[PDB]
Order: sequence, then C-alpha cells, then structure tokens
Amino acid sequence: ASRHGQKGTIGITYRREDMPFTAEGIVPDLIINPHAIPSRMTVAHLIECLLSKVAALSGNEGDASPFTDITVEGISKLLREHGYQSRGFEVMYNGHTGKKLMAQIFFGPTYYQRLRHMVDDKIHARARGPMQVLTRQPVEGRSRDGG
Amino acid sequence: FIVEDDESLGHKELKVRKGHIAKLMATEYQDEYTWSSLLNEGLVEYIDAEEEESILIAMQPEDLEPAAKRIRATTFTHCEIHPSMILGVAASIIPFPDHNQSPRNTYQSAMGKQAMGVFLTNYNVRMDTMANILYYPQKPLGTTRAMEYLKFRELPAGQNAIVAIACYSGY
Amino acid sequence: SLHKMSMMAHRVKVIPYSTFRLNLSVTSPYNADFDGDEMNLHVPQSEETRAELSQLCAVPLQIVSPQSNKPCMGIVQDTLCGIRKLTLRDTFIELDQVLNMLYWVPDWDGVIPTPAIIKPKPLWSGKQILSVAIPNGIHLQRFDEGTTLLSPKDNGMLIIDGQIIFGVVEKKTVGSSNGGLIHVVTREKGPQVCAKLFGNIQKVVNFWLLHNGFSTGIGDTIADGPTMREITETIAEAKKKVLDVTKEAQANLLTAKHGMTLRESFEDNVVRFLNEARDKAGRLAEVNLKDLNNVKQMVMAGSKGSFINIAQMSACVGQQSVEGKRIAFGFVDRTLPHFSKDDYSPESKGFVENSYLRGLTPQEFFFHAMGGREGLIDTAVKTAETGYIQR
Amino acid sequence: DESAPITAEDSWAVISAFFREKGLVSQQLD
Amino acid sequence: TNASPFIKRDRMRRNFLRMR
Amino acid sequence: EGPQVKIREASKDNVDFILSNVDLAMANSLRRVMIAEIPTLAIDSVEVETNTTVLADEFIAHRLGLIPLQSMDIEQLEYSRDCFCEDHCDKCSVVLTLQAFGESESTTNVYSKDLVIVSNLMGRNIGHPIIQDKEGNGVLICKLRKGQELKLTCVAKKGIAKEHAKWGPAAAIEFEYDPWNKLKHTDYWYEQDSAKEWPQSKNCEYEDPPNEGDPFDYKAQADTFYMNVESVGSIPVDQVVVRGIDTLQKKVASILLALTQM
Amino acid sequence: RGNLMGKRVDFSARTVISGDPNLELDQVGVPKSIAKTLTYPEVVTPYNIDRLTQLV
Amino acid sequence: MNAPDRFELFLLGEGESKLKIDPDTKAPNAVVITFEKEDHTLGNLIRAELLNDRKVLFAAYKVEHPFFARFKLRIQTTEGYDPKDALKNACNSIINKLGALKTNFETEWNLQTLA
Amino acid sequence: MIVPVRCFSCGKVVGDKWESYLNLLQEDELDEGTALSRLGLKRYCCRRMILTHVDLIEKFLRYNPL
Amino acid sequence: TLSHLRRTNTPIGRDGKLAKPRQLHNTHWGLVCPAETPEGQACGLVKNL
Amino acid sequence: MSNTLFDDIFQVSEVDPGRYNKVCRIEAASTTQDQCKLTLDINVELFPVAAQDSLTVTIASSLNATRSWRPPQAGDRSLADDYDYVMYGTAYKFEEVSKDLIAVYYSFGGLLMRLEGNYRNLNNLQENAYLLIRR
Ligand SMILES: [Zn+2]
Ligand SMILES: [Zn+2]
Repeated sequence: ASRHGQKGTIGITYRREDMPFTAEGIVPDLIINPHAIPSRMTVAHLIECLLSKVAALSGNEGDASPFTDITVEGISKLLREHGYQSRGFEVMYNGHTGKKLMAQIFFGPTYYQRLRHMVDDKIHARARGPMQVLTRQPVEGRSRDGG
Repeated sequence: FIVEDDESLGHKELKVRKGHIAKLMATEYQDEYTWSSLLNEGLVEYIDAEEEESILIAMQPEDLEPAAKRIRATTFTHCEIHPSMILGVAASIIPFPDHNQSPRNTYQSAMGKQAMGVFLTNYNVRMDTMANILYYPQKPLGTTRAMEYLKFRELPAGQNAIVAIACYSGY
Repeated sequence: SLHKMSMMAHRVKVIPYSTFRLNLSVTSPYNADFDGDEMNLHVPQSEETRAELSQLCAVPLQIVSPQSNKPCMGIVQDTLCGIRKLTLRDTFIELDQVLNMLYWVPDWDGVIPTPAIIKPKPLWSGKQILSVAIPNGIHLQRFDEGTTLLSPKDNGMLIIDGQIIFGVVEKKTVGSSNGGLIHVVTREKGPQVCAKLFGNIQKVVNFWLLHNGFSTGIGDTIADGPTMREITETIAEAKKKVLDVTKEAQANLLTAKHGMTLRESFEDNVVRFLNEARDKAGRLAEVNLKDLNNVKQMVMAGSKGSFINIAQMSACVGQQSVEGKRIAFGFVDRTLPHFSKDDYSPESKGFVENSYLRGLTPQEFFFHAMGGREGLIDTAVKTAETGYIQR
Repeated sequence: DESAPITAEDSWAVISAFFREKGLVSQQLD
Repeated sequence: TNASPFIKRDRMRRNFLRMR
Repeated sequence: EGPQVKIREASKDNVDFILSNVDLAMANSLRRVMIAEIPTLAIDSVEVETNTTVLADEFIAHRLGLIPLQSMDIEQLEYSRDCFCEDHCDKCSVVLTLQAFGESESTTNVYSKDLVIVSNLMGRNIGHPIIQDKEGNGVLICKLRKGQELKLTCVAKKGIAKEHAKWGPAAAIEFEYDPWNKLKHTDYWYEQDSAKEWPQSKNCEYEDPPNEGDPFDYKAQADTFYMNVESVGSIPVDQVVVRGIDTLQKKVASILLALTQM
Repeated sequence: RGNLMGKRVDFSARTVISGDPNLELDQVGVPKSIAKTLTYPEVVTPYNIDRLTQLV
Repeated sequence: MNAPDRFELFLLGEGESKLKIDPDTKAPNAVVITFEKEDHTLGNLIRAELLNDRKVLFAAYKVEHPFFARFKLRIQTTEGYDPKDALKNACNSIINKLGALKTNFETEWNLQTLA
Repeated sequence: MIVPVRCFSCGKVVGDKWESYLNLLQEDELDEGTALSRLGLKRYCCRRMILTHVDLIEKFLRYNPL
Repeated sequence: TLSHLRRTNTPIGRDGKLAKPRQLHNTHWGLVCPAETPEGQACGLVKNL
Repeated sequence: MSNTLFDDIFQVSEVDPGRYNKVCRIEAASTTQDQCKLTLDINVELFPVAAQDSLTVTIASSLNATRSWRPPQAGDRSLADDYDYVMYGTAYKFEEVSKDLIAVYYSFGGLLMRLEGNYRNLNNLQENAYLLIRR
C-alpha cells in the first residue's frame, strides 16, 4: 500500500526484458492500473510522485508539509528545467516488441510499505482431518488444521 | 502564540520576536532557552478547550497582521503556531494530506499501523513473539516536517519504488 | 453471501504459484476486489452432486440475474476502456497486428477478412476486427439522440450479422444493460456461447491494449488558465448573491417563504445558490476539457469516474454537509474559533470553495473531515441493522 | 534587527524547542 | 517569489554566527 | 554486406552506437538477449563456518551473491548441471573463502577485495572480484568491532540472468528510434503544443527535421536505431555485445538443427 | 444456529484471489498445493482402469 | 507440495522434444508449432522475418500464459511450398543477417580503438 | 543496514560508492546533488538509493556483544 | 508504537444515537486528530491526541 | 465480367474535419447529373482533399464468391485498380425518397457513405462492393 490508502497485491511478476521500458532504460519496479485514480480521488498520490521525481533529480529531498504554498506549477517548472516533460509524462516502449507505445504514460518514484497480511499465513485447506470432541465436527483453527 | 494589542509600531503584533527565535536556534546548536524559559515571560500560552469561547485566533502570522496558486478582522489575541499541528501521529505521515479526500486519509491512518520496517534497535536482543524487520529500509523521498520530530527519518517504514500508472494488459 | 450468486460453480485448471485465480468479468457478482479478499472452495464428493452442481450452479447459465432481469455480468474497467479506444472511427490496424489478434481469437475460422482499405495500403478498422469475436446472426439497434442513419456523432449502435456497421462500443452496449449485447446473445443463441464471447472479447482487447498503452496523471487534472479565471469569477458572483441575500435578511425585509420559517428560507436560498455555483463551474471545466484527457476518456468510456469527480478534482469541492444543514455553531455563535461571532458567509460556515488541485485551507480541511466522518458512521450502523433484517 | 516580526517559516524552531522539552509521552510520565 | 520547495538550516547557523 | 554499424563513442564501461539496415524485431530481440541470456559466473552457495556479527546470515549470503566476478574465460568451464562430476569439481566451479576479524579498536570494514580464490584456477582468467574505484576497496560487505568473526566458504557456478538477477551483466540499456516521430508511432499528449511541451531528443540532430508540410510518408519503415549498452563490469562491453549476438544465433541454429533432426 | 443450521465442513480451501484475463468464466485457477491436499473418489470401471492404475 | 521453480523456465524438454509439428484442420497447408522454454525474444523475431518473406500467407505467434514458457506459432502458405521449408529458410536468413552484423561490429570496434 | 549492492531497478553496483559519497560531504563541503553527479550516477533510478538509504548498521553496532 | 501510546477511549453502551459522540465535533479542533479513527464499532469512540 | 457498376464525376462542395485526426467528411455533387448527391468519409491522411476538387468515383462489385484475402500479388492486374484510393465495404440500407430518388447507405469498416439519383433505379445496387477514387 501507498501512503494514500491504495492497498493492493501483486498479480504476477515479470523480468525486465518484457517489462515496459523508457528511453533512458529506467525499467519500472511496479505498475498499477489507472482506474484506481479517479474514483478514489487520490490526487496527493500523483503530486507526491511528481515531487519525488524532481527531488531525486535535484538531490534535494522533497517536502510535503500540508498547509504550505507549494504548487504543482512550481514543481512543473522546476522539473522542466531539469529536462523532462512538464507533467511527468514519458515516451515508453513495449518491452515485448520494442515498438513505441501510443499514449505517453506517467512515471516516477513513489514511497510504499509492505503490509503484514502475507499469503503464506492465509492459505489453508483440509480434507478429512482431526475432529472435535463435544460436537464431533471438524475443529477450528487454521494453525490447528481446521475446516 | 500570544498577541499583544498596542504596539509602538502602530497596529498589532505577536509578542515573540526574531531575537528570541535566534536565541532559540543558538540554544539548539549549542548541543539555555527552553520551552519553559520561553513560557516564563509571556510569549506562549496554554489554552484549554474552553477559552476558545473567549478568544480569537489567526492562521498565519501574517494573515491579517499587516493592515493562479490558491485562494486564501483586527482584534486578534492569539495566533496559532502552525496549522499542520492539528494532525495526529499517523496522519502526520501522509504527504500533502490537504490534497485528497478525507476518508482516504482515514484508511491510510488505519493501514499504517499494519506496516513493517524496524521498530527498535535492540531487536537483536529482545526475544519477542512476532517481529518483522525488512532489509533495506529507506527514508521517503517526499516528507513533511512532523516526521522529523517523529524520528521517522531515522526509522523508516518502507522502501520507495519506481512506479508507472499504466494498464499493461493483464494483471 | 447475500443473493443467489456467490455460490457459483467452476471448472478447475490447476496453476502454480499458490493463490486462486479467476476471470475479471465474474468479479462483480462475487462483489470482490483484489484488495486482499478471500474466497472459499467446496469439492463435491459423488456423481449426483457433481452433476447437479454442474447443471445448476455453473456460471454460464446464470448470466441473467433473476433478481433484476438484466445480466449481472459484463466486461469491466480495462477492457471497457480498451474497447472504446479500439472502436473509434479514427483508428486503424495494420497487417501484422491484425494477424496476431486473429490468432488470439481462439475459434477463429482461418479466413482473414478483406481490409476496409486497399488504399495504397492494407488497413483494418477496429470495428472490423472486433466483429470477428462477435458470432454470426446477431442484430441490434440503439438510435439515441443523434443517429440519422448517417451517424455524425458516431453514437448509437448497429450490428448486421455479427459485423459492426457503425457506433462506438460503450457500456450502453457491452456492459450490463437491458438491451445489451450480452442479454441478446444469451437469450438468442444459447446461454453458454456467451462464455466464449467474454473469452474472445477479453483476449483481443487486452492484446491490443497491451500494444497501445493507456495511462493518466496530473496533467489530466489541471485545467486551462482562462477557464480557471471564469471558474473564479463564477464563484465570486455566487458569493455576491449570497451577500446580497444576507443584507436583505439583516435589513428584516424578506418574503418569508411559505411553509418555512425565516431562517429556513435563508438557509434554503444560500444552499441553492452554492450548489448551483458548483454545478456551473463543473460543467464549465468539463466542456473545456480536451478530448485527449484520459479521465475524460474513462468517464465517457463507461467504467470509472464521474462528472462530480471531475468537478471536484479540478473546479470546486462545494459546500460540506452535516445532515442537510451546513456546519452548525458548535462553539457559541461561531463555527470554529478563527472568526468573529455571528457570521453566515459561506467560507465561515463551511463552503469549501477551493479544489483538490489547489488543496484546502485548514478550516475547509476540517469541514471536509466532518462530512467524511458522517458517512463512515452511517455505514457502520446501517450494515448491522440491514444484516439483522435480512436474516 | 532582533525585534522584527516572524515569518511563518520560522515557527518550526519553536516546535523543536517544545518537543525537545516535553517529549511525546510526557502526559503519561507526568 | 521563490516558493521554497526544500529545506535549509546551516545558512542561518552561520548567519547568527556572524550576527553574534 | 547488411546491417551496418556506427560507433558514436566508447569507454571502459559503456558503448553507444548506431544500428542501421535492420528490422525492429531484430533490434528488440538483440536487446532482450543482451539483458537476459548472457552466461557468466557468480557466487551461488555459501557455508557459514562461523558468524558473530550483528549483520544477519542470510544478508551475508544474499549480499555475497551480488558481487560481480571476473568472467572473461567463462566459456572454458561448463555448467554444474551438465557436468560429469558431482559436488563442484574444478572443471565446473570455483571456490571462494573469506576471513574477517575485529582487530582494531575502531570499526573494521570487510571489502570485496578480501575474499580470495582457493581452488585450482587452471590458468583461466576467472573469479577475481572487480575493483571499479581507484582506492582498492571492492564493494562493502560488512562491519565489525573487536570481537566479531566471519569464516565463509563460497562456491560460484555458471548461471544465466534469466533465472536470477545475480547472473546479469546488463545493468542498464537504452533504445530509441525515430526521434522526430516521423513514423507516427505515437502522438503527444499536450495542452498547447506538442513541440513546446516536450523536450527535444538528444538524438534529434542525427536525422533531419521533418521539413514541415510534406505529406505523411506512409510507405516508410523503422530503421536507424540508437543503442547505449552499459555493463556492470563483470565482463567488457564489446564482449557483452558480441556474446549476445553469438548466443542469439546459437539459439536460432539450435532450433534449426532440432527441426532438421525431426 | 451453530451446529445444525450451519456447521464446519470438510473438503474445503481458502486463499486470496487475483485477476486473470487468460481464464474463461467457468474456469478457476487452483494452486498445485491445494489440489494435492484435496481429493475426490472415483469408482473403478472398465473404462478408467488403466488411467487409475497409472495414477495410483 | 509441487509448485514449480525457475529450473523449468528455460531448461529444454526433459524426456521431451523441443517442438511439436501438429497439422491444422481448418485451412489448407497450415501447421501449428509449439516451442517451449522460449518466449517473445525468439518468437517475435521468427514471426517478423517469416512475414517479411513473401511466399507465406499467415504467420502469428502467441504465448498462452506468462506462467508457462511455451508459445505457439501458425504458418500457412500457398501450395507446393512447404511450411517447414519456409521456417528453415527463415532461420537461415536470420543466421546470415546477424552473422554479418557480428563481423561488422568487430571491424568497427577494432577501428574505434585508436591505432 | 549497509548500502544495497546493485540498484534494484537498474543493476549497477552501488556500495563501492558509499563511503566516497560520505567524504564528499565531510571535508569537501560539497552540495550533495553535485556530489552524486561527480560520483557519476546520471540515471536517477540508481540515484535514489544513495540519496535515501539510511545507515542503521552502526547504530546497531554500538552495542557490546560478547 | 507512538500512535498507540497517545490514545484515548470512551464507553457509550449498547447501540447509541447519531449526533451523540460518534460524529466529530467543532470543539475537537486542535486537540484530537480529525483524520485517524478505526472504522467499525469504534469510529468516533477511539481517538488520538 | 465484373465491370464498373456505377461511375461518375463528383465536385466536392467542401470538407468537414469531423473533429477527428485522420478521417473527415466530404460531400459532393455530380457534374453531369444535377440531382445525384454524395457524402463520404476519407482517411484524409492518405488522400488529402479540399474544396473545389473534381473526384471520380467507381463502385466496382469485384476485380477481374470470395476467398480469404491475399497480399496483393505484384503481377499485372486487369482490374479496377489503376486508381489512387481503393476501399472495400458493404451496403446496409435502401431508401425511397420523393418517389423517384433512391438512396443507399454503404458501410466501410466504420466509414459511411451515401448516394442519390433516379435513373439507374435497377442498375444501381446488391449487397457489397469496392470503391475506387482517382486523383
Ligand atoms: Zn563439475
Ligand atoms: Zn539504478
């Protein structure tokens, strides 16, 4: 999950040679679907991505700082003079065939953290296991090999 | 912050001054003002939940103090220290929290307690039931001022990754 | 489980990498996003139970919802956006791409349809290639609001014999709807062909979406200068109207609207004015917004987003709410301790004039928190009461 | 000058002084 | 107008170092 | 002859060049083969004889696994899987050993230039960990103070980058064609101007500007690629380009002989 | 309400889910571990004798 | 337990071939081929160059599922000309072209090394 | 924790550069953005790691085990 | 851990009404965080300073 | 055997961009017949047009039951393919207006077109055809 309530899990994984890739060769770590943007209305996630990119380029670590006066316009000017597109977009190529994608996409660094609900503690199955005493039923307990 | 009324500079001003704050910075970098030493001559005031029915507060220290970005009374008695300090510990981690929806903030403030990183430094000594330590914990590129006080830059939550908001056909 | 779905049967394909795995179309009957949800499996143990399970509880003979006489399935977010993207008059496909797409359709008979153009060049239209997935002998008409049989706006729909003729594919055709394509094919051809229909459509649109790419970002949300200026002056004149009403009220001459008390009339007038302002500004932003804007692409493409979402992200948030009345004087005579007493100007009582792009002044931030909290607690009580009454 | 007013950036010094004194669990300890 | 996007302290550290 | 090649510039660690008379799948497949299929050498299995440090054991394993190794002579030996032997003969593997001590009062670092080759090197240039900087230290592994001990036994094997990112030489890649968008394989999101709102490519000037008004050259086709390869340093960059070409053709010839044998 | 009208059962499994656009609707993807734990009896006929013999 | 690792990602068919030659039944002179332990990095190349050849009529490859390192390929062409001959011609073209590329690269590399 | 070896995105070895990047900020009084530039990390996927990695290892190390 | 150290709780009873203390109040300003709360059976019941 | 099935000369009145990027709208009048009228969509990038352009149209039911499509076979072709703009489609609606003037609607993939005219009210078309435009 992000710092904005975008919790989610990994669908599948890919290596680089079929991950999509940009002109400088910055192959991304992870890709999330665009439809999580509008209905969740999570603008600050996008703003963070932009500011984080320009912070990493400049060296100067960024600043979130709620009721300040930092605007995306100022962020955009600064990032443009660092030599990228003014809204963080990017030309990027289908790593299968090397062809250009049509629509340019958003791209940048963003801060995540890893949650404790891991699948290895939630997978559970039982066929004909142990058996309760008072009611003669399958017992409880994922750890106790229950039903 | 307390705001005196009658200034020989005319209008109205809060009592604390640049000299005091320079003395504060000097005390910090000494590594003998305190918060208490700032109390003991009437610069800040403790206010309970009721005197707000008797006082008047300014947002900025400039908002009415002299007589394409963002859209933003002459009897002020107090000015608040900084408006970002209406938040709480968890919600002081959300970057730009004024730029999204409130229920999303509430979700994030719930989920952050489920995150993992380091939690202490003597963790090699402490036997414990369940502990979760990750490998290469990175301070976040974006940040806000409060998490400096939360020591969060010293003990970060997760790592920061290069993302791409695309729909790459499947998953 | 609440209704007849969410016990449906499946065939099993064993896969590696431990987790379950299911098609995206069946997601909404289960009512289950992948945010960490969990399912349950139940293996039958004999021939009778296997047979009746396969012949009743299998998915493909449950497309039409008995509870509301329209199909509960459909195609969803990614393929919906991709299918509107693919079905436009302004797009085209060349030979190698169309060969790979044709091989992606599994039941493809092995004939390549002649392209629409031999022009100097062989190119196929997205409508033309998508017609391969549609099986033959299907007919459908829409004729909505344009559609003079020479459809200039390209709205509407028409299919002769499994071939698109004109019309942009949209949720009003391929999502769950009363005269929907899914409804038509299930009622007509046979209610297991439709499963293969979903498979074909999903595969081909996903492949083409892979090789087209689609995204969005900040620059979708930002607006244009003059339109922003018009938004600002619109909200300003709304404030002027409010101030005029307050002056009239404070001068004790008002009409004192019938059936209502004086203060009730005043509150009604001001809330009406502010909501009209928000609507007008949002309409202004939307009609400015370019056709290359991706949130516009999704929102007129069906799947996600809304008019009010666009309006709130760009133009104005609008007046916050605590059960109809706006924010009441919890503190005596004032809403919050940063104003003088006895105000009714909208910013003091809680009109978040600003927008999510520009962020909120802290008072407006607080009122926003109020409204959201109200929604949460209402959900947390209604769920328990509705569960009891359902039982 | 020393008697000039305070631009809003500066108050983080005051906040640092406050936290350096009180800590965070101060109410429990008190 | 400079809009202040990041942090800085040690310029003011030496500023009071010679203002003293 | 065919696919001409032009070198723009070169260094010890990266080659930047031009590729012409070639097709798009050819270039892209060359890219992927270079990024995934080059055989090399890397440390693979490790035996902790004795750990004491605060640093955790599987950190020591994983961080050992990522040190690049000298692999000029990689073709001389063969895979442990195909090997006639069992348990890491000299003719399929190499052995590494590490020693550390908390000697000083201050903290002592353990750099990559401390692990030493032990087994028979049989005169083939293999296994010496690369020292890129000019100060002798390799890459940092671990830190110790005054009482901690490490005794490590390590075995390197062949491996390729497909099943782990250990065995990569690739480390980055670059790729570009039609910097002026004459092929119209994209169109620019914008709000006033495509031309104003996008920065020019660095590779713009090696082709002429699109001449402003001539109709859409529909019959044309992509050529003239722009590559920049930048190896990590486990192997020289000319070697990685030539080996990638070689292994791609080895793959294709393998499928050809399989077909003929069928 | 907890032992007659509803109860624990047997032959069941529980994991988390993810999308896949390479399964048609009546299909479901199951991990090999789950399919190794679960089972289902078959009666031996003349038709399935060899296949069941091999599978034993 | 039986969840596969990355050994089966590229190691050729253990007790198995490298490819299958199965005839289609829906159009004249069409074959599907199933390669395995390979993916886009070979399939796109073969399809593109085989399409560049003129005597074929259809050539398209797909991978069924990224969990499996197998992929298919369908070729049909006009009469007399065998699809297997088409495929072997394509492979010979590939080996020749990139052998030329290789030699060209060492020449220019040695030239760029000054003196 | 140590610096990572080999940037997760790209793969270039990092970890030789750490103490160098330190002493570029100890005695050379240099601005850090230029410090990474003169260290020679021109892509930014590599750059994020040195800029954001924290060094908990010495704070661990100031115990006295055995 | 810090969040759990500064943490407040009130009792109410069985079900309770709406405009009773579940919903956020004006007086809460600057004292209790208007953003955090657990959801479900405690929203507005457990709050942080 | 597969001759022309309707041929004429059309003067374009004007062109509508259609608020798209590669296709546009074109309407025209026949120079010869005073009542025959046309509307049409053109992939304007392959064949840019403007007002006051004479255009030649040709229906051409075939080129001499159909097979799969073929890559175009570079040999000499005694066909209707010595044009510059060749486009395959299907008829879908017939219409009687003014008790003389037939109208017909042919689709092209997603592109649409229209005729008028009352002379050839049986010689006119049938269910699908090509479309041939030169210069
Ligand atoms: Zn061996
Ligand atoms: Zn990197």
